[PDB]
Amino acid sequence: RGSQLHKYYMKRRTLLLSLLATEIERLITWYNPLSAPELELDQAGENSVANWRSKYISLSEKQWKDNVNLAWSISPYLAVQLPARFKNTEAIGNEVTRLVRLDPGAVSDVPEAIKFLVTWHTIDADAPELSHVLCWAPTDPPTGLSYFSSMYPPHPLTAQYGVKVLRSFPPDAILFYIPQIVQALRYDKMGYVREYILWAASKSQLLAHQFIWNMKTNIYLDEEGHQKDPDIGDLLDQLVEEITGSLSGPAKDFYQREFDFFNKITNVSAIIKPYPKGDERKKACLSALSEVKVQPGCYLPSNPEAIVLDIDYKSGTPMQSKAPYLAKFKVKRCGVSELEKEGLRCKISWQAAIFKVGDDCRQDMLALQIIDLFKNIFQLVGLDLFVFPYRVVATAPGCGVIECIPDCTSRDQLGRQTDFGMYDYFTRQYGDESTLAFQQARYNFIRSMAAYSLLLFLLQIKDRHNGNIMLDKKGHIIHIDFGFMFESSPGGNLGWEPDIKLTDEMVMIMGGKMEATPFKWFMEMCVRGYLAVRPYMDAVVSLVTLMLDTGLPCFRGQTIKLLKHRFSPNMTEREAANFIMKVIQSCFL
Amino acid sequence: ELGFFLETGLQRAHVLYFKNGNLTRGVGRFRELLRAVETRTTQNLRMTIARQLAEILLRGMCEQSYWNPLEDPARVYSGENIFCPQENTEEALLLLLISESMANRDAVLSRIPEHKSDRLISLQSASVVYDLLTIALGRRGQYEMLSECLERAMKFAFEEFHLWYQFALSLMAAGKSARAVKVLKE
Repeated sequence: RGSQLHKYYMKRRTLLLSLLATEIERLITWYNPLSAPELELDQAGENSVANWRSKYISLSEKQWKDNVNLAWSISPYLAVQLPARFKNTEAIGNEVTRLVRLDPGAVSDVPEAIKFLVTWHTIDADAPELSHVLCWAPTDPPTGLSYFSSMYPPHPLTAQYGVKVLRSFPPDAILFYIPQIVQALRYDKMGYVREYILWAASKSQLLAHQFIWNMKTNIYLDEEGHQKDPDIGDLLDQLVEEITGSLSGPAKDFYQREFDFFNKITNVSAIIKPYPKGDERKKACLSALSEVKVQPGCYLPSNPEAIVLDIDYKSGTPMQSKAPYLAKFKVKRCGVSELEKEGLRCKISWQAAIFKVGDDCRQDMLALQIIDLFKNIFQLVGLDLFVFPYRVVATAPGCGVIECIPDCTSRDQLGRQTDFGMYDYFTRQYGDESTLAFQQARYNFIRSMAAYSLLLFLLQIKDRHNGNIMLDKKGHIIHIDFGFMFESSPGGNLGWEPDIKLTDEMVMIMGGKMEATPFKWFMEMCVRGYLAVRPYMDAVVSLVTLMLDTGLPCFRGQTIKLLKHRFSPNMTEREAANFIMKVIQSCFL
Repeated sequence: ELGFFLETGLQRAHVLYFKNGNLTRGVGRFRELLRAVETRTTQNLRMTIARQLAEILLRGMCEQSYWNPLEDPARVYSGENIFCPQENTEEALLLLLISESMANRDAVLSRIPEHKSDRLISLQSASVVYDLLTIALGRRGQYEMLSECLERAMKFAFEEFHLWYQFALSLMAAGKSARAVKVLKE
């Protein structure tokens, strides 16, 4: 019977041809971002591929669901990895969900297959059967925390799995993901999260300090603090009273010493305010700083991976403003586990710390988390982008500790000193454009500028004037003061400010003409970065969704819908490249 | 809303019968109690009497000492479309099934916020009812139904060795391997 084998081979030939065409299109799209008419390949093959794509793109709802059955008959893994090769049709997802529901035991790869079974219904909250999720491997923490948010109704099995996945990671990751954990208590009609917090605090040591420092601020709502929230405030009070006192011995002594030292170093700002501006305030601040002594075993909150050594008793310098001052420290960097074990028994540089009173320090924390995640993605993919994630920790209502970048050089001060373009500044500093150092400085400038422009476009950050950009010694540019984001916009939402700030001087740095080679380098780097950052939408959405209930002024309700749209999750690579190229040039002059 | 005299004045009479050895009268009293119209207030009493009947109905008689409820050794549910019990196993399994079906509803979901007595009582009731179900079903050799019933009760299990071990051992008998291996690892 030759017909059976004939069709048996023809179907697989067609499927393989389609997959190869898709892969070739993706690779040739990745080759060169721009059209680049100078570069070219074989013409007949490209024409045949385009014709085949046009032929197979017109399939109806039928003769495509049947393909899923054939793929499943071949191998379950290939069927699971089918929607990753994007097809603009929702029937594939429904068929895959039905097949995986019919037999869940055939797949045990967690990073993608778990989401095809967990959501039996998004919000309907019915049909509690055949759900045995007590065998899947651990997944990323952002996916696990999604079951305690508003996206899914509560269920004992999902909560149990979410608790299980969180208990298989080193303490440093949990320390990184501290802020989102506490907010899960609001929608925690269950209490597995409370037991997990108690167990984690009993197990580790620095985690308890981070928990108390974070939770002490969140009990109130206003900056100064006079109104406790009616939802979880009493629960927070009960938790904070329960966790303390349980510890005893050397751990209790270390905690007491750390808190006493921090209170002694913190009261200076409150003490110094009544004195007005002048030398009297500076000398009083210096005397107050000299009053405190160095206690071995202490550590800075913003950098829990270092041990302080001594205090410089002449670095006190209050700033304009509320009495915020500045101080310098000499610190030793050891690590985390060694620091933890050395804190119960008793490579050196200098650091600068900035203290604030009466201001919120949470939006900056969220932005820093997003920036660090983007930096990790860029470092993993293998590109060359530079971003500096300065740390920041909040410890009291309206009060926090902010790190300072080494060799601070504000752009506003340089502009006041010079009152000229930055091109003149860097011509005087380094020399003529024909020297070797100028090329490296320009390359670093491009590296920083591309990534920062992409981030600024992606996160919709407003209020970016000359007084916030920071310039280092090498040539990189660093943004700061991210208070306004998403929807908040000073001036009354006028909107005439472009998405990407591009003045004439910065264009002239890269030659001043759009046809210059450095401009092409910048464009291709931006396109490649945007293409690379796309497939991590779910983690960002999960991270940003869980912090809506805090009632920050930035959020206004429609953040998620607009944020998800800007990623363009229903377009091919070439279309996305065209879109990003169009949007980039629209902000140029 | 206070049932105070019926339970005493009825149970303690056949409790005295048990002290004396009048098993048949007590069985008849339990049957006429259970065959009556259901009452929403006495659902817990129905649970208790059903469990007490099931506990003794497997270890207190023989095959030839069994009789149908429709003959001797207010409104009452009746009809020809109903399922008439035939042997001890049939009615015992029906009673265990209905007790398990209703006992799942009254579960406290293992709340453990600060109190534990209610969850402990619910866990003990679930453990005893499922033990009765498995000992009743084991002697006939229908292991797939037993495995499904044990899998149904996995919602309560969080840190219990007994339920996980029983489910793992039941899985092997049916024939399934991969799930058995994973539960054995757990």
